[PDB]
Amino acid sequence: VTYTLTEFNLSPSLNMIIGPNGSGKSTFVCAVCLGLAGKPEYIGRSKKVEDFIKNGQDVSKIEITLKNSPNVTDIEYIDARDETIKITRIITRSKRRSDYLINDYQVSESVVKTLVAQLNIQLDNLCQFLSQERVEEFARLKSVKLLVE
Amino acid sequence: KSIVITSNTVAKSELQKSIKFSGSIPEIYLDVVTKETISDKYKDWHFISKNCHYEQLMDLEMKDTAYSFLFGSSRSQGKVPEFVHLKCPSITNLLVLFGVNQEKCNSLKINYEKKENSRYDNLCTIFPVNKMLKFLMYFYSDDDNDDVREFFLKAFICLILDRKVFNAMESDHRLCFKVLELFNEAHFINSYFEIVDKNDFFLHYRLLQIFPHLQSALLRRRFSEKQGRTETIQQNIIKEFNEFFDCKNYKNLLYILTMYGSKFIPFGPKCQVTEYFKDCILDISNETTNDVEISILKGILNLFSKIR
Amino acid sequence: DGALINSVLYVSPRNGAHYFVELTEKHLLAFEMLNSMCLLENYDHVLLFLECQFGKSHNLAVIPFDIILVLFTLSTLSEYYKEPILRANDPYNTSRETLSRRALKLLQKYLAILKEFDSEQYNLYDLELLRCQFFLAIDTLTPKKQKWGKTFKNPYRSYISCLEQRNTILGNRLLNLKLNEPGEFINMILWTLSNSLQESTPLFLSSHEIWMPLLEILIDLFSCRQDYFIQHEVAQNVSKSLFVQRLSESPLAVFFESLNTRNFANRFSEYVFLNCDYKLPSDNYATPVHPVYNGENTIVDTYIPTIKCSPLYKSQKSLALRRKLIGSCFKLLLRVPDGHRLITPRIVADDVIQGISRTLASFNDILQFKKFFMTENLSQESYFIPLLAEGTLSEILKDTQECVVILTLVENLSDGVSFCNEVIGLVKSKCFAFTEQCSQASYEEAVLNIEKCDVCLLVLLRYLLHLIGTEAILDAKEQLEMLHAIEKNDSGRRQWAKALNLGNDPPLLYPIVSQMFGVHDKSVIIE
Amino acid sequence: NNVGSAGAVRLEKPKDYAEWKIEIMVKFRDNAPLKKLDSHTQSGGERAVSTVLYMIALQEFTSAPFRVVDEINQGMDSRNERIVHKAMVENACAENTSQY
Amino acid sequence: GTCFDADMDFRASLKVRKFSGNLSFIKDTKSLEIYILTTNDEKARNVDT
Amino acid sequence: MKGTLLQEITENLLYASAIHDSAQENMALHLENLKSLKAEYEDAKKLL
Amino acid sequence: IEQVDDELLSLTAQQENEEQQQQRKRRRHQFAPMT
Repeated sequence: VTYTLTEFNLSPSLNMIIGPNGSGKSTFVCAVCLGLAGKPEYIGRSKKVEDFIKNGQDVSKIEITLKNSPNVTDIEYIDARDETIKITRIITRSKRRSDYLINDYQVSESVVKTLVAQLNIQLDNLCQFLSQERVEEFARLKSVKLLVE
Repeated sequence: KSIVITSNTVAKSELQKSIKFSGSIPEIYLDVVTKETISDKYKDWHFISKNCHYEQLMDLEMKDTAYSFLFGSSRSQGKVPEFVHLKCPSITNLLVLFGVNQEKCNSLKINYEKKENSRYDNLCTIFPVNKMLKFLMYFYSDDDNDDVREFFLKAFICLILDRKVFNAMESDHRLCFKVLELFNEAHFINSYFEIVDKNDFFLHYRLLQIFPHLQSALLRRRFSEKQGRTETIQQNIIKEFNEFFDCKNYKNLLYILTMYGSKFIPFGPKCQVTEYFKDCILDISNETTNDVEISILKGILNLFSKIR
Repeated sequence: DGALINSVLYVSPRNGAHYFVELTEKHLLAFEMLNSMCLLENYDHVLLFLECQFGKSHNLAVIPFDIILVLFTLSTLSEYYKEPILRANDPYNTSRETLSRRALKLLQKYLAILKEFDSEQYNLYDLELLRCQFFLAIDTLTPKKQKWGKTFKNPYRSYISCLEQRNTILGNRLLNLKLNEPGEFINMILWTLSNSLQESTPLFLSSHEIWMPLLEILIDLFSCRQDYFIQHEVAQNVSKSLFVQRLSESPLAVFFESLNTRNFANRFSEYVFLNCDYKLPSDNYATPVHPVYNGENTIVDTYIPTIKCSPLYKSQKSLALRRKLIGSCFKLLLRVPDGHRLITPRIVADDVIQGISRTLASFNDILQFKKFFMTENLSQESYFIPLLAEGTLSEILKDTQECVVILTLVENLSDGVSFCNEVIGLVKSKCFAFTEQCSQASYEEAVLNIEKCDVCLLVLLRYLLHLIGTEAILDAKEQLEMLHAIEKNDSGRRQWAKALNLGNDPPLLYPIVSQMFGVHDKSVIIE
Repeated sequence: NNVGSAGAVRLEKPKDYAEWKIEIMVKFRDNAPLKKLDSHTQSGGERAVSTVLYMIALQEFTSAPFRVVDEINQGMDSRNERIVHKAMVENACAENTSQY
Repeated sequence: GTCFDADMDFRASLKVRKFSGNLSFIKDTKSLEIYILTTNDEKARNVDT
Repeated sequence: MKGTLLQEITENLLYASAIHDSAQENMALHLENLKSLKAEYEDAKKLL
Repeated sequence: IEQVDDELLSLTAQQENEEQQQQRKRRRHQFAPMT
């Protein structure tokens, strides 16, 4: 939406994005989240796949590159000594399936999901990812929930 | 041998039994209600003593909100008869729908012998006051005999004096002011004094809270010059103050709240009547073992003396 | 307009206030007495001082502005959750009424006194002083900058205010201080609008006992302040560009500045109609709402809720409050010069009209729709209600019929003949007529759209009667042909009434137009 | 410390093991007494800052490469938001930190 | 009542010197605080000041 | 407070309140002893 | 503690005497109208 060709650079220490809500910045962040084996209903928010897809364009594409270390298994085309993991998510209207890309190779969502699991990063858990519904849930937080976490 | 807890056990129990409410009713509410012994906050005149017929009243309400004319209801043309007579043909049926029982509808008076002016709240749900006043205005019918108008007036007076209606009453008494303007003010005061006792100054003060502009007129009905022989109204006020002071009816004496502000007993520092009242109040007041009404009178009289 | 806006005889304008009125000896003593009593937490005698001389005298006892703020805070101490505190403060309930209820009643009665200047009933100095006090309170209640989520200045030097040394009344923080926080004014508005239709007893009690009356009072006071600002604070003649800048500083501009959000149109449309029957479009994010004063959402054990309100009553009151909010918005907007647009609030009349029309045409319950469009006083709401009616009608015709016929009815309210001709054009186009493309299965939604269409046209027709009366309904053949075309659409709907898709009769507006200006079905039954 | 408040995440351990609970000490507001975190009693901005800092504390121990926070920099009173931005700056001063 | 009378009489007494003040009785501090505003300042300083 | 004769009132009130609290505690103790005597005398009535 | 009960009874008797003294007092002002 309003961004058909965009590139973003992210600081190694910490990142800041400035922009009004609804201008695509939240859309871009959600696209980045969905790229790494993410689904709209697994982030504690409403699912709108058509919002990501550009109105008129068939396919919307997000690419995310991460550092690679020899501590994660079930990878395609990428060696352990390699330092690059490229994960691509595409959303299209005609096709309804979970197909991701690892270094530009088509895979099921299971492979990317188990990779995300093996990177010690979690999407459903509220500690790693914080959303508006999750902010509200933390707002009224009981000691039992603290013990549980 | 020990079978009761002070006198609260019987009072709390028999308040709990006649409670007309389907809920929890925590024992803390019963304890705070039945252990007053100082003020009569929880004992008041309750015209509505049964749960309102919610379904039929809502039917009347959806009929009233949307209908053919969709215009202001005129005092004539029967006040949209076509559905109101199908639902509630008579004003007594409407009052039954409101929650008044048939026995009180037949005799629209406050029975002071049965202590109907001092009853615990029955915790009965009431229908909103404005819509009730609208349904009652639907039965005004100016063009009829005097008996029907008198019954309507007395029913309205009983309704507005109800504790629940007064508490759930709106800030602006638009419908109440309309009903009052339907009738003559002197006629209204005469009917009101037919309903309530003449020395029941608590309901006098409540009425003057509802309709302050009646104050002077009410006094002209309580201490009327012709009915007071050659004595003036101020002399009659002094005599009534004396009799309440000697009888030690300090609550009725306090509900002073009715007199002040009128032409006879005005606010101000230089009035003689207020000085005499305060002189007697400071006579009785001991501040160690007294009725609270004495201190309340002292404070109220001081405040009214300061008001210029 | 009235004297409330154009009575400046006794004013002594200052830098902070232009409505400022100096105190006289009697009013100075009254102010001192009220503040002294309020210092001792003797709120019962404050209310008794105000009530004992209300309506019993020609002269008026003016409430000081800080006492007005005290009463505003007292109105938030509802019995249903503050019964122990109120009983502790006043063990001998000599008035047989809660402090909250008495304070609220005094506020509403004095607002009624202020809204009309009876110079014969009350002398002009007291009325101007009361206006100054209310305006000072409102100016102290300026909203903070909107947040997604200076102490006290006394203009009078003749007395020490009670609010200088305190910020809470009975454990409740002062209303101005609570609302002079970044995200609390919008929070209060959303809270009352959401709980106005709640079936939960504590939330509905919070809306019905505390916040809807207070919001009514605040909106009325802000409207009066806006009128006074436009009358005096502006520089009369202006280059039409400095006037927009001054309007951006207007009390209503600051009022709605705490409601700007990101997109004023859609967010405002959702805000006003929060917790209504309409389906939420485009999965708008839910608006968090929290109680303003601690445990507003709880009912104390001692209090027993013994009042029941029918759904029609609650819906009517909520929709009336929503209309008041929208009317304040349009009152601010209509003063904006054509071409120019406001700087600080990014608000446009067309955007708000379209958003309200989108939310109204999406109502799936007709009761709330009618409650919004049924008003007891046509002249009061005459400046924005016809616009909303025509916009909702246009949108309904757009979604129901592929050919959107342009509606000029609002300016056609000037000439009844033009209005009737346009009605004939719409009905002959079959856009107002019941549409054949609608299927049997989806008959209910089509009925809903048609009955909303009829409501909008009925509103416009009532406004036409209000502006032209009943003079040439039959004298001009155009209005007669409009009535006969209404009968033609009656026959068109009756076609499917006889098609027997459902037993329920479709909405037919011939009897209603007959009752209003159809001369009781023309000559069907008259002759 | 940047807030100028003292607080610690204590694990109260009664005799029953399941009755062990978590206590958070609050000092950002002098009026607010030391109590468990809750939305209604405390202000929104201070509560948001406290929970954000609690999230930040449980980051170095976790092996997640980074943490994601949404609808956070939206203003909290322009003061609590300022101090939480200062805390974020201080955390970013340390190297090998998670990207937010 | 007593504190109200004392407060009002103190306010009326201070007008002789063209001042404006008030009494405040506090049970938390068990103290009586006098606040006086004279001609020069614009804030009611404590009477000890 | 002393000159306005409000200090003596508060002194008497607090003395009476302290007496009331102590008497209430002793009243609870008396209730316990009375129930104990009730049980003992009920045992005596069984012996009778 | 029997001394507490004795103090309670003494205070109650003092209150009884005080309320009797209050009950004994009458009105002393006659309200001469005069001027």
